[PDB]
Amino acid sequence: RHYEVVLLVHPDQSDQVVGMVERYIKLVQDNNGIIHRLEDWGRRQLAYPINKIHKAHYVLFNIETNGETLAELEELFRYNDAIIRSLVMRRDDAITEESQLA
Amino acid sequence: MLTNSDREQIIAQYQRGENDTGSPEVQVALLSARINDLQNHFKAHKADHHSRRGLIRMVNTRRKLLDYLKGKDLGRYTTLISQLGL
Amino acid sequence: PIVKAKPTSPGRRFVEKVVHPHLYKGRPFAALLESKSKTGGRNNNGRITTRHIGGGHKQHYRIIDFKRTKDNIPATVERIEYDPNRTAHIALLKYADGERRYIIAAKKQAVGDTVMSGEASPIRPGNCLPLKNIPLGTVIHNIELKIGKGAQMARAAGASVQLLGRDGIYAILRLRSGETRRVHVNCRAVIGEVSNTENNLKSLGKAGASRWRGIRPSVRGVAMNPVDHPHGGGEGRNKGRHPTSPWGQKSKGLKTRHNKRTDSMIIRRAKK
Amino acid sequence: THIDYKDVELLKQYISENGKIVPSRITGTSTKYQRQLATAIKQARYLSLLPYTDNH
RNA sequence: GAACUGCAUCUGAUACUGUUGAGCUAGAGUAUGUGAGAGGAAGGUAGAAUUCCAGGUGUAGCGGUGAAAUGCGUAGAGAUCUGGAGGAAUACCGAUGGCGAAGGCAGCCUUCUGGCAUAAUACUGACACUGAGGCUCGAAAGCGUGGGUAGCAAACAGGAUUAGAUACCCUGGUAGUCCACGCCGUAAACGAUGUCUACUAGUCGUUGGGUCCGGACUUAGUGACGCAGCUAACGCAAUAAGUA
RNA sequence: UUUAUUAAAAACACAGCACUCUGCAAACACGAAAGUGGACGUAUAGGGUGUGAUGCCUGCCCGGUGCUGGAAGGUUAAUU
Repeated sequence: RHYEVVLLVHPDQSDQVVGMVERYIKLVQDNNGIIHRLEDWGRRQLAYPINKIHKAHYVLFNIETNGETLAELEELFRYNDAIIRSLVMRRDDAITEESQLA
Repeated sequence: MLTNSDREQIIAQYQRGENDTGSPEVQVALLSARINDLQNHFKAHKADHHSRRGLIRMVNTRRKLLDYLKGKDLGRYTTLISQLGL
Repeated sequence: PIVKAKPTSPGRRFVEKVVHPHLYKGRPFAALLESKSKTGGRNNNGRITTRHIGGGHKQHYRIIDFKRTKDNIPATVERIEYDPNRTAHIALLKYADGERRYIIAAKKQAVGDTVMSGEASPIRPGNCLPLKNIPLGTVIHNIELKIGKGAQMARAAGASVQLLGRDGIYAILRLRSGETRRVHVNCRAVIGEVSNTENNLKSLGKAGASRWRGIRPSVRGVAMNPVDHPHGGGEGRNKGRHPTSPWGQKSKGLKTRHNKRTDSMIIRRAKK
Repeated sequence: THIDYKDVELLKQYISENGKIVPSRITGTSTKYQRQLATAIKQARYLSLLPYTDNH
């Protein structure tokens, strides 16, 4: 099952976003997972202030994995405390082309 | 739910002729597999009345098919319920 | 869960027992056991200082590891036992080195799973962590108050505490009493709700069942003579006075809290 | 043709200056693509690529 | 004499009903590909707004009404700004739009799951329709146990109005509304129209598919009109209340 | 269960129910204090009070006296 997940990380904690991402890439790829797309949208001006901040670091990555690894990733996003928001979506296909936002 | 692979496994096991997938035996075997698979879902969501309606419908259809076989070929009905454990 | 007794006897008509088929049917681990004799609610002066205490079944003390300082050594839950000393269940822990201990069993804790203690421990029921390594909003129990002293709060059956936030070196907790309190962030807590959540759903059924637990009968103050109780006296049934204890202390709203040293550790209370 | 919640530039002209979704009777869009528009706009609002309202 | 519409037993007929053997595909089902949807169940989460709490500014009103008054407010309200707690509902989209057997079902995401629509091929070969008793589900209110409790609010309290006012209006306000698991089994539960099948002028919308060349056609819904027919009349009229 | 020795009961207790207190060196009790019980317990716990299985339930009154919250004002000790 393909999953398109967008992460919203704190602008202060943007220096560790690369390790943040590669941790999840390693977790997915270990369990026979495929990273069909990965992009970092960068710092973006939020339309509304989240948690009293006005900019945030956006990272999108479409992957393919199983339910158990999805639950592992969901728990990691929840307890990371640097990811201030997340959106996990189920996609029918695998999306590889660069998104219009990047 | 059942997948295409195990649905084709059931069809191939209860084939009456070549690629028939429409005899009472194959229909009843598919219904039995689907009902036994949905028992797991209903052990988890027992308040699901809308899905349970469809489950009841496939039970009724399986019963009608078994009655039709009993009237059509008695030995065939007995053998089929013997494999399927009904 | 709860099972009702059939009304075969008038003393059975209202028995609702808590039944746990998953509790150990055998005997407790004998090394973690101590002799423990009843007081009858009498102190070293021999005087009754706590009323309505007497009799009951003989019971051993199980030595509970409330401190949980075997950090970074995984333990497996060998069994879940009934404890006569408390309402909660107790999990027998078997550490990697073979040492066995008793802990308070969390509600979502079963036989076979591994518990951990320390700072780098997963957020799973049964693990013991300092309050600073516990994310806000999780249900915790067995809260320390002094650093290193052991769990004191939220230990009864069904106990849970909400970790609301942090305001420096203090963690903000909401207790089942409805009190918001601060506890030093270096104190520990255990993840999860305490087992035996249907403790208060049980019904003793008869007077003898209360006697089996070491509770002696309780005589109302208005049933006495004035030489015994402030409520004693009267021709027929009468109260006549504001309610008080047998020592003249009001029992209908009068607050009895003296501690001026701990006053600054309490944020607020709830009003319902 | 097709529509996604990352098409923020496309979603800007189907949302009013106060942040409300513009109705189909005004934009002229079909019911199916209006439904996809609405769900994409709500997802973008959650991701904070669009505002819910103009006074946060 | 006729009749006694009857019964019984033989004989003949085989169109229809029954019982049977074989065959068939058009009713009904199956497999495979696409599609739409507030269908159901379990979790998580977001943003507005209310209330409460704690503070900064600030000062004499606020609130409410047809007027008022009760009420709140100089112990500093309301207004304004900043933090915190919590509960419930999901503006816009939104639509004689959609889905569901009905009751019903709207933020967003994941998981589990039902039905439906659609093109073609293959398959079974009447497996169908209806259905007394029965069983299941079944709005809201209500009941039990355990939680929750922001707003709204039966009861209840006060203020008005009034001849009176157990009301309508105002200010508060508890059960309830929310959750879990169970009971209840009722509604103008309505289309006041049982279900299923076939046939019978037409015109214009809309939803989900499909096929052709922005239209054309064809399907399954969902609307507005309107013949014949029907109706006591109103009206219904391929989603019949027409013809069976 | 109870008035040993004129009262065994409708009295007391009782499971059950409610109110209230108590964040742990708990409240509460013994004690002059040390030390104890509560409890090697921890708000699903412990104390006090009332009521007394269960069924259906439990209306109005906060004037008085208590209890709880508040502090604008008046009064107010030693002291100085």
